[PDB]
Amino acid sequence: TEACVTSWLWSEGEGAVFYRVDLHFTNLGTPPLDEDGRWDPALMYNPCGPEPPAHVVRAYNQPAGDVRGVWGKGERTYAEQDFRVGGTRWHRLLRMPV
Amino acid sequence: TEACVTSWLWSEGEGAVFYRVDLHFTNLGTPPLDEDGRWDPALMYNPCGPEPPAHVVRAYNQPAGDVRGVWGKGERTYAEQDFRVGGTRWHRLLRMPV
Repeated sequence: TEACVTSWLWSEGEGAVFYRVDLHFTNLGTPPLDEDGRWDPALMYNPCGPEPPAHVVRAYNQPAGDVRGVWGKGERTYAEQDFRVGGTRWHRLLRMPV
Repeated sequence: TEACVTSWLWSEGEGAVFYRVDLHFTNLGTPPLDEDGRWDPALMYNPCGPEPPAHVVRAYNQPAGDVRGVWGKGERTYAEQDFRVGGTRWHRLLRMPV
């Protein structure tokens, strides 16, 4: 409802799944530790749910090198990763603008 | 079919920022595929928008590897990654499952 980018994640083999991930960004102002030093209650407050299954989350955040860069409706650049975790091969697309 | 999970991210220095990121995961079931069996979603589907600022997106989508801290308690626990992107230091808290 404010600012947004998209990612994609999918697996191969039997039980292949396919996911679109929309990343909604909400500007919260200043970094949460002020010079006083009090904490912004916004930090870790009211996390959204329910959460995706554990292997899916793990797959989304697995460290992996970029195999190539792609476009991208509207010539929008994405970095692609092709990796394996938990015996399963995953493909991942991340919005990466210059 | 929907699931969601929340991240936080913030930079240091002059003009530091602080964002919430709500990652909305949508299961697309079995989408149409080409020959061989390949999905090309960056070109098939429209992305969400409008986009957040460029450098914020690059920072969130950066690889960073080194889990340097664990935040929060019990069932709402977060892994912190701590990294620079061109002279700017960033912190990114990711939900980490069980």
